[PDB]
Amino acid sequence: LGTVLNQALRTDDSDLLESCLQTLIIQNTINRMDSSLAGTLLSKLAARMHRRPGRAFGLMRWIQWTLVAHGGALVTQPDLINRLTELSRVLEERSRGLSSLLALKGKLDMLDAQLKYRKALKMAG
Amino acid sequence: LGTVLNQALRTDDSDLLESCLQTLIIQNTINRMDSSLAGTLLSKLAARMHRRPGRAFGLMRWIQWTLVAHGGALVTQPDLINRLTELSRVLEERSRGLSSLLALKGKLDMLDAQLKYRKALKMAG
Amino acid sequence: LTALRHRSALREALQGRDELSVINILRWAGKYVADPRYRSICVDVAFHLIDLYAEHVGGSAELATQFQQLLAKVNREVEKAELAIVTGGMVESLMMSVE
Amino acid sequence: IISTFDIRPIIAELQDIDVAVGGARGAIYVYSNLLAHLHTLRVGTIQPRKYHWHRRAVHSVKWSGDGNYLISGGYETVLVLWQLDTGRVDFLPHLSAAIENIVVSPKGSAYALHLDDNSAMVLSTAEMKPSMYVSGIQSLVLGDRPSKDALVRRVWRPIDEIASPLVATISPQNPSHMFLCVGNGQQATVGGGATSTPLVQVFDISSFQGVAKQAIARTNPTDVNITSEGVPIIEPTATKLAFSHDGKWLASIDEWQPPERDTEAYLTGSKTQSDACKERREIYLKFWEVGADQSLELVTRINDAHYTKQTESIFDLASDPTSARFATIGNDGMVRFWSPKLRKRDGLMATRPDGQPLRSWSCSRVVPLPVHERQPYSGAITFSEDGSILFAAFGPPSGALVVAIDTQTGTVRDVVSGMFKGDIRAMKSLSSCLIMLSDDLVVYDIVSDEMLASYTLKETSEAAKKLTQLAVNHQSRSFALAAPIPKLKRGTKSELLIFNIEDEEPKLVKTFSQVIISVCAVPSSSGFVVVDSAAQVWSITEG
Amino acid sequence: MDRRTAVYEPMAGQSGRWSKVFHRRYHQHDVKAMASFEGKGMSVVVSGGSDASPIVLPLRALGKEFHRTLPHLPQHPTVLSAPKARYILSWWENEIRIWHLLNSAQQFLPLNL
Amino acid sequence: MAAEVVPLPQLKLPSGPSPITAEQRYWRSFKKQKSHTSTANWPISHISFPA
Amino acid sequence: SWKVSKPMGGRMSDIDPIFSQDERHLIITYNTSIQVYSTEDSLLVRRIALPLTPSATHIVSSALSKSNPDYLWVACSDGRIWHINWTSGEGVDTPSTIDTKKLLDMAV
Amino acid sequence: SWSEWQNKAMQADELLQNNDIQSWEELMAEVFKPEWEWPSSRSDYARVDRRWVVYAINKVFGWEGQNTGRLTCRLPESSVLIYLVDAGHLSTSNVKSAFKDDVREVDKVEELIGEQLPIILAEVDPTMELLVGYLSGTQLGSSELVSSIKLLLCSLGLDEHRTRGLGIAFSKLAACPAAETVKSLRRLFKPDEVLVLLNVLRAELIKDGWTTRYLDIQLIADLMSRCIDAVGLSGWMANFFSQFQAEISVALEGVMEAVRLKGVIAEAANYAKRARRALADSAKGKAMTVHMSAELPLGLKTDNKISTERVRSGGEIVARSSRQIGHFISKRRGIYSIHRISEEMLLGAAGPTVVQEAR
RNA sequence: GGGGGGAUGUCCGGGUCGCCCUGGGCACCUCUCCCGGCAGCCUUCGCGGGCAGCCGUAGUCCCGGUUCAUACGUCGCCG
Repeated sequence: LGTVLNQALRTDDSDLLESCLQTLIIQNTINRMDSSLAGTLLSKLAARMHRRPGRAFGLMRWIQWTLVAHGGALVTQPDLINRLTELSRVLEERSRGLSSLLALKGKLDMLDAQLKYRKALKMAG
Repeated sequence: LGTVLNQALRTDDSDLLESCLQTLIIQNTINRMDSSLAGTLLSKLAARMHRRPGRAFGLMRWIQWTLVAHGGALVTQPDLINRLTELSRVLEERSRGLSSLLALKGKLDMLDAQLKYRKALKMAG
Repeated sequence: LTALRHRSALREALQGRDELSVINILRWAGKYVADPRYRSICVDVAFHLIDLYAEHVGGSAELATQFQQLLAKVNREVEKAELAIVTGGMVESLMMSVE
Repeated sequence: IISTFDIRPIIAELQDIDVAVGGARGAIYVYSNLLAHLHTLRVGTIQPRKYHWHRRAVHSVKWSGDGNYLISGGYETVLVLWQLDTGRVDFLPHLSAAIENIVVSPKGSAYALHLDDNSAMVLSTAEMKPSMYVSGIQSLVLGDRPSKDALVRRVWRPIDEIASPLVATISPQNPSHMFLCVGNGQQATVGGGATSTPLVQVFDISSFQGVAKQAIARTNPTDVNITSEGVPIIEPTATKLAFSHDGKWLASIDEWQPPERDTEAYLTGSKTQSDACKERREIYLKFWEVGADQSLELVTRINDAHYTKQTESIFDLASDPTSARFATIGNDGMVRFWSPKLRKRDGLMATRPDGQPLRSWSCSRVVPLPVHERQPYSGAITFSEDGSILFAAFGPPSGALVVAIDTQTGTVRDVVSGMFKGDIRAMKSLSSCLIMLSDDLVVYDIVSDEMLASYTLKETSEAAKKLTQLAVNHQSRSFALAAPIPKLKRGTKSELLIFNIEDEEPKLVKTFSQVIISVCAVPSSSGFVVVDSAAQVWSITEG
Repeated sequence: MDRRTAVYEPMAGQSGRWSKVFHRRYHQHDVKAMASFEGKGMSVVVSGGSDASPIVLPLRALGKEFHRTLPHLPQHPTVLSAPKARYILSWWENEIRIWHLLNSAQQFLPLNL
Repeated sequence: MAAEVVPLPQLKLPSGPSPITAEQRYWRSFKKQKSHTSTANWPISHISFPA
Repeated sequence: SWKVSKPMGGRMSDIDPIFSQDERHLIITYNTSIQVYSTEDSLLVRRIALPLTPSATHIVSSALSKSNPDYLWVACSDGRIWHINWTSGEGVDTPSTIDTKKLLDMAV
Repeated sequence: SWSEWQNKAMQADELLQNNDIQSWEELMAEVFKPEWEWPSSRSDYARVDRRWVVYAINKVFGWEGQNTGRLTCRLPESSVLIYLVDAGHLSTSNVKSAFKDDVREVDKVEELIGEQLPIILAEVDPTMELLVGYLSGTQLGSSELVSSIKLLLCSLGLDEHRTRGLGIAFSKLAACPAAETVKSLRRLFKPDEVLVLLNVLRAELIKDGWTTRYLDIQLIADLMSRCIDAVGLSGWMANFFSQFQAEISVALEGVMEAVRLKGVIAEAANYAKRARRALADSAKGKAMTVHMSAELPLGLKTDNKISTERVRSGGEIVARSSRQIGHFISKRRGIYSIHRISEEMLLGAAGPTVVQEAR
């Protein structure tokens, strides 16, 4: 899908981006993609990130592999730290609730347990 | 192994505890165990916890299932919050480094990537 | 080490190291990151190591393993840090039912 | 730059001189044959010998005795004896602070050392046990001569500054004895910018002499004063410290952190250096048993006396006047009640070799505190005079509130709010009234549930705000305050005010020639005793 | 051998008590030999060490005049080249070494150097 | 009062709620072991000593 | 009703704490306080206060008298000089003004 | 001034027994500094005295002594009351000082106060904008808070002030501590009401959208946790809870990976910034080492420019030399490079163009 | 850093088409004043104040490309 991404990014497509981002080969495409288009990709993926906070599971692995392959491509064209600037601003957003998000987690993994347990009483009774 | 645990706990064995704790059936044993012995079990497992911080993967699942089954058994004999007291003191210990442990994690998952990548250059080159 | 942090010198103590030395210090720090009695100092000196010797890892792969193996243990240390506080809530939260 | 010098004559006449200069660069030049170099348009070459030991400023170089030896005293706490006939240098290395001034006796037999932390010891030469000792109040001083080492723009620049009240107390069961926190010396303490007072001396009020000394935090007197970058090393400093009701226990608490100029590589995202040292602070609570020979012995350190996801900076501590009970409030929101029990694991009693049991204190009770936040707090605490009830000003900015809690039970008796215009500074109890200072100053009775006294203070700078403090007498029901009168410098005047409880009038108005640093209360008698930065103390008494 | 040089003048007055006016760390490696010379308006001492750098010191102007490091390199330049062949070369004891550059500069006007 | 050179003492790290007490150290300190076997593996009825 | 004690204690100045003749007495200069100790017991025998009262004036220099011993000259930031005699307190109330711009140093 | 205020209090008692509420209310307006125009400012109110506040609230509210009395509105339609709302004096300590006499025998006083008051405000204002104002302004305890959010559940379980009040009460109860919250909830709530607010808070999380996908927190954390424990075991005598903790797990793992990538990108960003700096000075000609290729060098080190100052022994500072600077420049030169000199440099105008090998 | 200018090189509408300009992109040298630190001198006990100030960046006759570190008192065996 490498040329697909190249085309879609440089033409600034929307739905082509959606088609290739619905889905290894991912890594191969990020090996074979370009640099400047990858930074623009970074920009609109932080955009999708900011727009709907639903799934992280593919797209973080994506930008992982961007910084894998063409990480130093932003070192090569380092005027776009203003692209890199907002990602800091973007990824500091999703750290927000974590400052006490676990304080939820335990009392909820508490009521998990007896509800598993009184359930684990239930077929026994 | 339920009677095994019962015997070993009330006799305060060491190596019997080791034998049964090397290893589902775990859950069945914790269903079929007793109460007061389970609290003493809790005490020496927090002890092992404090003594060597190597594996959490079985023993946390163990004490999970203790609080599953005979969680309210400590509600039944609630003079032993002093047993429950140190676990707070024990499990606040292993939370220590987490206040910045991730600050390690990323820069290390950074150098992961290109080392995967320049490796992923390597058979290609 | 805690004295060599008390006096701020841990930088200067670290900077004069070679490859084999770095490996030994690395394997040590990896060996003791687990015990929360001193995880503070372990992670700090590891920070200085990464800050001060991460340049030649492309030259020497053997430390890159230990670098990975450093990462590798820690990868399993956040889980222990979480799995504690997973049960960490549980033990505190029984305590509010007893009354 | 000439830091000092000392002459030596060459002889019913004077035939030549040789004069020695010592410089803050860390050098000691000596000039050898002056009178005939200079008596005779043209003169020959002259060239000092250069003798170089110290890194810091030599405070005082003096010719010795015979004129065979050149002795020297410096910051780095070490008195050098230059051999001057060989090349060698033999030296007395461990002093408690900077060697500030030396003089050589009439015969060569004695040295006098004015140790920079306001003391003096007379040595005999080459026996080096101090045949004589006289110490002073050891406190923090607005010193008149600015410095010796601050001449050449050092990395951390020395500023004669004061940033905290001088932490101190008076001892029940020995009212002649005052405990007060101190550093290696004044100059070494204030150096490094921050306060570094990991030490106590106990000092007599009746006869203003030294009595004794001991350590609290980790101290390395045996060590280099300076990290190799060129900076004085900061050493842990005990914020709060108070005395037990019987006269048997002493609770210190120390905080320390790395320097921001060290951290420098812990910066990850928005991590800044203040953030990082603030993360890596250590806060120890140290429980002490009092030896009636004025000695301190540990019973128990607690490493994290207030914990949340980080160690919580601890606001204050207090002593139950009725019983051996200590009290802590910190950054988490919880107040902890500590009590001495016996180290006894399973019935057997662990004893010191005489058979006496290793008593150990422990957090007896735990209370969370009600918080009421409208849209970085603080804390202050005090028992009643009769005990049984503890009063906790918990301190979010201007919105803050005090809570009164019984001691027998952990239930909240009372809670009062709205009584502070800003950040709370401190709070004490008389027999019915809570006196409290934030930006405002308020006496408020609680059994009447009514504010009695209100005083707005004139606006000053934040350092002055930090340096104001108060104290109550508990024998005559009377309290008092202390405040400088408006960046802090040398000549700064303070006023103190004696206030009785029932009236609004200040019962004694008096300013002082300098800024008064600390007020303390004699438990046995009425009155107060005040410590003033130009290091002198005096008492104040009714009657 | 502690790469140090020290300088001596009599303690004036009583007889033959010499003195160590001062010392300095001059070379980079240690000072294996040095010899004096004084005359025809010139008063120097040459210290040659293991770091191959003869330094001249002003004998009578010491503490008063800057020392001078000579080059450790031979005055004859010991490097030659065939510009037509673009062959650079030099020599010492018995080995004569030759490199080729194969390329211009403007071609490169990084990864290929 | 030339304060003496002392090496930096080691720490007293915080101890968890199960240290081997002095007594358990004692009964571990009954150190050396020897297993004398009986005749023909008879089980051992009774041992004792005078006073 | 309440009363203030006289200021006591003091910080040792940075001036030479002079020996006596016969080495038995050490004479030290605190700010606003000159006091003499006997060497053997390390003990005070005299505390001679010196009233300073002009924001920051300080004891500048002081020494034994080289013509006659048991005499102390002392001089402050402003030029006020006392010629007291130890073992005694004679001369506190009788300074002498030197009329300087600013008195920086002195020796006898 | 005590006598003066006591006489003023006597005059207001006279205004009360004359039932001259308008003139009395004007006196209150003068004290607080009918028209009664407002400053559009919760914070910018002038400071008043506790004696006038306490007399005001004593005048406004009522008590019932039967071993357990009851606050009541003696004047339910009062701009002085709504000023007490917007000025946030409505505290338990205030009303305690108000009724120190009759309540000195009563116990559990904060609890009865916090369970009585916001209900009384609610029946005063069914549009409850006064309620959200009281919530937003007054320092609040958890009892008051649970009773208020209960009132909000009655209101719901023209349509924005209520949601605003939900969020504000949520933030405040988040600020509250655990034990007091939990015991208050267990006192004043019923498990079904708790199920309703569970659905509320679930809806809030999924409406923030932590699962509903990309191309397709801490506050509520402390809340939801504390409430379900505050119910606890005796109440629940399933699939709802399992799908609940399913999406909860999805949420927390999204958080976890979010932490991972926040880390890696903050690294990359700071490196990029120092790299931009470095390429700026390299284009300037300060002849450091910058990286060329499209790949990250492992050691993210941007070789800084030399500070013009130096730290000698012992701790002093002076100026670097030009000379020692040139020494360090010689150090920073690599093994091989090209150093093109231009005619303008030969003229003394421009600077050089250098290309070093990739070290 | 900002605010600004004068000048360098550049594309896209372009313009009678040339001097370049406006609209977008700009990176630089130069000038400007407010940022941070430094030093002197007069002032005043001090606090402060005034004065004309440099530097915030690069490569030298040589050359600061330096100077610089904490005592003895007593060793060993085993408990």
